[PDB]
Formats: sequence, structure tokens, C-alpha cells
Amino acid sequence: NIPITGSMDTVYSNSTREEVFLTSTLCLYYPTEASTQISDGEWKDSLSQMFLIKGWPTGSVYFKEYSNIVDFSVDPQLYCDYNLVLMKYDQSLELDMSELADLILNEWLCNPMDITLYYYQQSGESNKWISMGSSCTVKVCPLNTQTLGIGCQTTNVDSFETVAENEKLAIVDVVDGINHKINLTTTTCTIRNCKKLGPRENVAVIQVGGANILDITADPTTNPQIERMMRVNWKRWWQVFYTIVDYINQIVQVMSKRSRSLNSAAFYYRV
Amino acid sequence: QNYGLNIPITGSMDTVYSNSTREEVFLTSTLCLYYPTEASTQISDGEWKDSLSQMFLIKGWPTGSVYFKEYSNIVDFSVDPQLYCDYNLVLMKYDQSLELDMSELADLILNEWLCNPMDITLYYYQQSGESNKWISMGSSCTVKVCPLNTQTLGIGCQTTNVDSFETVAENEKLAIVDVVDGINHKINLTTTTCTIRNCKKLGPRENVAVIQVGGANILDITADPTTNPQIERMMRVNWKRWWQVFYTIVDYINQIVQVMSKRSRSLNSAAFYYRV
Amino acid sequence: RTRTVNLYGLPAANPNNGNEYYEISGRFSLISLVPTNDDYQTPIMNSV
Amino acid sequence: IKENSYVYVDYWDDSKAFRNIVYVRSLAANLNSVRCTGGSYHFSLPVG
Amino acid sequence: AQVDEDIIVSKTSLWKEMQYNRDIIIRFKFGNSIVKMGGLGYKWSEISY
Ligand SMILES: *[C@@H]1O[C@H](CO)[C@@H](O[C@@H]2O[C@H](CO)[C@@H](O[C@@H]3O[C@H](CO)[C@@H](O)[C@H](O)[C@@H]3O)[C@H](O)[C@H]2NC(C)=O)[C@H](O)[C@H]1NC(C)=O
Ligand SMILES: *[C@@H]1O[C@H](CO)[C@@H](O)[C@H](O)[C@H]1NC(C)=O
Ligand SMILES: *[C@@H]1O[C@H](CO)[C@@H](O)[C@H](O)[C@H]1NC(C)=O
Ligand SMILES: *[C@@H]1O[C@H](CO)[C@@H](O)[C@H](O)[C@H]1NC(C)=O
Ligand SMILES: [Ca+2]
Ligand SMILES: [Ca+2]
Ligand SMILES: [Ca+2]
Ligand SMILES: [Ca+2]
Ligand SMILES: [Ca+2]
Ligand SMILES: [Ca+2]
Ligand SMILES: [Ca+2]
Ligand SMILES: [Ca+2]
Repeated sequence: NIPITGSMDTVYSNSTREEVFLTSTLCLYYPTEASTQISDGEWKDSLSQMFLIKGWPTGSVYFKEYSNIVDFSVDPQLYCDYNLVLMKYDQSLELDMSELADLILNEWLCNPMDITLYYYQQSGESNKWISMGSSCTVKVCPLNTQTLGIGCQTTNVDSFETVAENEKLAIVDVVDGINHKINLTTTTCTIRNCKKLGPRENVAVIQVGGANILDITADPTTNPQIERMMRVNWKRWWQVFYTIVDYINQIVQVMSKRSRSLNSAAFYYRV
Repeated sequence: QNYGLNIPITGSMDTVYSNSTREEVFLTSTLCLYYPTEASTQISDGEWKDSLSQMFLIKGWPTGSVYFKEYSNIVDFSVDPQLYCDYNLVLMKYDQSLELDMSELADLILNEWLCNPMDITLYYYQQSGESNKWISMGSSCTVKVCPLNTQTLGIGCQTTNVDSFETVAENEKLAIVDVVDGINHKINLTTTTCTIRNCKKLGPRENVAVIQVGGANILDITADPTTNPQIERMMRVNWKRWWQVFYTIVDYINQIVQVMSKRSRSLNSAAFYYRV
Repeated sequence: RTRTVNLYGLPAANPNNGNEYYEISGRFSLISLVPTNDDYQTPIMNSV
Repeated sequence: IKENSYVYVDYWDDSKAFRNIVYVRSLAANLNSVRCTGGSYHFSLPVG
Repeated sequence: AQVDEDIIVSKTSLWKEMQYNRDIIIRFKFGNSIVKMGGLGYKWSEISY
């Protein structure tokens, strides 16, 4: 990063809202029960026409339905330029909802893990292991300096310490600085060693249900309410979508253009 | 004489000082986890305290420092909560209908209290001010109060017929009752199964910390309705697996004790000073 | 068709029970002096 | 074979870990348990 | 740390000191020696390991 000098007297520039609405795309990820309750199917076209009033051209809005939160957690591709994630809260899904929110909101640099050969440590605070799949049950057996289990026997998977069971997505943090042996169902689930970089400006999460419960920061001490974790009450999905459409300017104002020299190619819905 | 309270300590804002008052009467600081019995039930192991001690040794705590203590459930732990130990963490498994009892145990342990007895059957008691409560602890406390007029005649309750009394806490291990400040009160509870104490609240016990394991943020230690502070020591986590919770605590233990401060600690293990 | 009954253990008559083997997964750790370069061979193959 | 007794299993491989193994320290291992069930053996009497 | 790591802990001109950790599969098999007594043929002398 080179320095960029700037005066403190230059006049504020005009509003760039129209430029960004003409140049960018918005995409909404909502659960299937939304469409089920709406009981329609001209509704995507109607909402596109409705967005056109707020100033998003006809092709700018992309509605990507997903089955439900736990099933969408498994490797979410956010094919867009401004991402909204409607997220219906149900009791006992708190941790999984938080996991998904952390995953998409935060920028991660992930490396493959070969569970069958190497025992993996965690470098520090920012490192986690993310396991995604149809059913991930990661079991961890910590190891000594001589590679012998403590609280576990390295060859008896039954004595291992389970930290996730049958979960589509698990973000495990273990004690940093200790080698571990992992048992995860290699045919089903894929585990990656990831480091949390800064935040992802592209995505916003609209919790639809209950109290302020999302905790992106795995640290117990800090529980910061980030601006992109919006929340709203609901009884009717039509009311939720009308709320979003009416207040779309505020939402995209909260979000901001993504900035990262990525290396993994993937499909994007850009103009 | 004193520790030099009544004379001021001066310091410079433009100098970084060097020499420190090294003092220690200890083996070393001792981290100290209170966990519900359901945690060990789900873990279904038993070299696990050894495992966690080995983990803490990596994180920098010698062997004989960390202690693990089981309590049945939060309501039963509330009765006379003893913190026999230096750096206390309490894991409270949140669940519905225990909001008040959890918030109340948090209010009891996080804050310092100065308690006098209450010969309940003889006198009538008041509450001096905002910091004064009546803390009743026992196997089953059932506090029934009756306010009194200036003439010592009950209002809304005949002072003789106990059935007319106003019940303020019904069959609870711990009840921190606040009543109207300036009204004489006649109190009735089950003297054998419960002990009620007139407790003032000093500053906050900045030693014990509370990790809420379950969901939403409900801990309101401040009995006032207007204020709902969120102290640094009201930590919280989202949980499915107690092993994950304990690994989280171990991994981030340094930050937790950075939030805490061990300088506040009493000789006795009691959660409240007793001043007869 | 015998009198000796209800006595525990394992007899030598057929401990294999038609199993080609008894398999135990396992791992070990050890530290050992060996010559500096691995091009050496201690005698292992024998005539008795 | 009962509780008071023991079963020894000696093990060796053609790998580098045993190339010149003559001195060893800090030896330890973790082996999951196993079960051995005895099969049937027919005592072939001349008659009966 | 690998499953089959080959770690050093001390090296000298002639000798070194390797730490070996390996995952193994111990396949073993019991042995028995049935020795049937002489006589009419109804007696067995020992059923040993
Ligand atoms: C972590 O633990 C699980 C739990 O055991 C491991 O599953 C095991 O996977 C192996 C290989 O897929 C299975 O081996 C099978 O053995 C049977 C006979 O024992 C044989 O018929 C098959 O062809 C195959 O070789 C093993 O049964 C299976 N264990 C269980 C209880 O089903 C898993 O492999 C571990 N993770 C890693 C990375 O090894
Ligand atoms: C910015 O806004 C002012 C006031 O509305 C307008 O006069 C000006 O033309 C705008 N800038 C541009 C580049 O159009
Ligand atoms: C050492 O500590 C004392 C406080 O007892 C302070 O007055 C003094 O300035 C300190 N030393 C230096 C070099 O600042
Ligand atoms: C509480 O009321 C009951 C019912 O009249 C009475 O028996 C009991 O003595 C009262 N408690 C005290 C401490 O007087
Ligand atoms: Ca175990
Ligand atoms: Ca999960
Ligand atoms: Ca970690
Ligand atoms: Ca947190
Ligand atoms: Ca209570
Ligand atoms: Ca009454
Ligand atoms: Ca009061
Ligand atoms: Ca309050």
C-alpha cells in the first residue's frame, strides 16, 4: 500500500448512489419457505419491477433461493456484487447461524488439509479449521511431543473428543500450539485450515427472527455488533421483502465494494 | 494505621516509569472453572481434567494452578455460592425459565456484598437505599413480606394473618428481594430451611467472571430497570459441544484473565462479607 | 457332552477360531541411536 | 488364558524405524484393544 | 507432525539419534500344541500354547 495524501478542505463529491446502482448488482439469498408462504411465482418479476423504482436496472437483481440455513452453510458461493442473506432464526440453530454469518461476513484464506498424513496445529488467534459437507463429525485427539494422545488414544477413534456431530458446517477452534489428530469421514466432509483476514465488505446478513445472538468473533470476551449484521422482526415474508426493498439504499450504504486480490476463480453475476 | 488512603498519589503524564512494587504471597495465580455436571455427562470421559490441565500448561499456567469444579445446576449452585479460589470463571448453561435465577446468581457473585443477620421473628426491617437488598439463601426459601404503616399497622396485609402477606419469592434456592425503601416490613419464611440477610452492595467483585454458555443476552445484574450495563466480565458463547466450549475457554484464557483482575480477593471463600 | 461347565477364560484348542489373524491398529514412538547415514545394515537374517 | 495371565506380541517391519534398532528410549504407544473368541475343536475318539 | 515422521534429535560424525513415530498394523496369530496321549486313544496329554 502506497501512501495517498489528501486535503481536508476539498468539497464533498456528489452522490454516487446512482453510479453504483447502474454499475453493480444486488443478490438476495432467502430460504425456500419464503417462496412457500408467498404462494406465488410472478413475485420475482414483481420485486424486480419494484426495485426498478428504487433505481436498480432490470437485470441488476438476482434472487438465489436456498433450502435452509444449515444446508446453505455447506460451501456458500455468493454469485454477486452486493450480497444480502435473509436468515430465519430458530431456537437451537444459534451456533450454526452464527457459523454461517462468521464464514460469509469474514474474509478467510483457506488451505487444504490432509487428515490422513499430517497432524495439524493452529497458528494463532485468527486460525480456525472449517469443515463443510453433507455430515461433518470432526473428532480431535490432541498429541504430545512424542505424538501420543492425552485424554485419548491415537488409534482408538472412540476415545477421541468430539467437537462437532453431523453438522453441515463446523468452525472448530482448538487449543493453539498443540498438534491434533482428526477423524472426519473423508468421503463426506472436507476440512480446510483457514486464517481470518479482515472483514468481507460485500455481504450483509439480515437476521429475520429473534434476539441479537450472532457472535462472529469466536473470542468469548468480544461480542461486537457489526454494522452488516442487520436484524428485523417478521410475521410475513412479503413484509420482510417489502422492508428490504424500501430500505435498500440503507443496506447497500452499509455494505461496501469488496477489496481483495483473490486467487480462486468463481462465477460472479457482475454487469 | 492504613495503606495511605487519605493522601494522594502523584504521577507524570509524559514519563514512562520503570521500577515496580514486586509483591507476591502465592504459589501463582490459579484459574478456576465452575462447570455444570451436564458438561461432564456429555463429555463422558474422565481423563478430561488431565487433558485440560495439559492444555493450560501449553497456554502458560503451571500444573497445580488450574482447578475444575462441578455443580449440579445453576439454581442449586446459587445456595451459598462459594468461590474457593483465585481467578474464577463460572459457566452458566442458559435455558428458558432460569433467566431471573441466572441473572441473580450473576448479580450475587460479580458484586461484593456486606451482609448483616436478620432476627426475622423479632424486629421489623427496612431497606436503607438503592444498594440495600435482602438476600435469602437456603434449601427452599419462600419470602412473604408485609409492609407496615407509620402506626405499625400492615397495609394490604394483617400483620397477624400470614396468609394475607405478599409473596415476593416462592420456593427458590436464592432470592435477592428488593422492597420499597423506607417501609417497615414483617417477613415470614421457613426459618429452618432458609437464612435471610440484610446485604449492602459495595463495589463490584472484579475477580469472578461469568461465561453464559447458551443463547441470548439476558443477564441484568443491576436490579434497576433503567440501567442494564454490559460489563466486560459478562462474557458469552454460542455452544453445541461442551468440548468446543472448554477448548474455546482454554484457547482464549489469556484474554479472559486480562478482562479480570485478581487484586480483589478475600480470605474466606464466601461470596459476601459478613459483619454481624 | 461334558461335566466341566461355566468356567471362564480362553482354551488353547482353537484360539484362532478360523480367523487368519487378530488385527490391532496401533502406533508407537521411540528414539534410537543409529549410525549417521542410513546405508548401514545390522544382521537380521539368520541360520540356526 | 485368564486375567492373571498376559499376552505378548512382538512386532517388526522392513521400514526405517527398525533399520538398526539396538538402543531405544522414550518408548510408548497406543493400541486399541482387541477381542479373541475361541473356536470349536473336535476330539476325534476311536469310538463315540 | 506426520503419521510416519522421521525426526532427528542429535547428530554426530558417526552416530545420530532419530525419533521414529509410525502407524502400524499388528496382525498376530495364536499357537497351540495338541499332544494326544498314547493308550487306547481316549486320552490327551496336553493342550498348550
Ligand atoms: C476416523 O474414524 C472413522 C471411524 O472408524 C474411520 O472410519 C474407518 O474407515 C476405514 C477406511 O474407510 C474403514 O475400514 C474398513 O474396514 C473394513 C474391515 O475392518 C473393510 O471391510 C473395509 O474395506 C474398510 O477397509 C473402517 O471400517 C472405518 N471405521 C468404522 C468404525 O466404520 C475413519 O477412516 C477415520 N479417519 C481417517 C482419516 O482414517
Ligand atoms: C453536484 O450537485 C450540485 C447540486 O445539486 C450540482 O449543481 C452539480 O452539477 C452536481 N455535480 C455534477 C458533476 O453534476
Ligand atoms: C519508581 O516508582 C515510584 C513509585 O513508588 C515512582 O515515584 C518513581 O518515579 C519510579 N521510578 C522512576 C525512575 O520513575
Ligand atoms: C410463616 O407463616 C406460617 C403460617 O402461619 C407460620 O407457621 C410460621 O411460623 C411463619 N414463619 C415464621 C418465621 O414465623
Ligand atoms: Ca477421551
Ligand atoms: Ca456448525
Ligand atoms: Ca484457535
Ligand atoms: Ca464473541
Ligand atoms: Ca432466584
Ligand atoms: Ca394481601
Ligand atoms: Ca430497595
Ligand atoms: Ca437492570
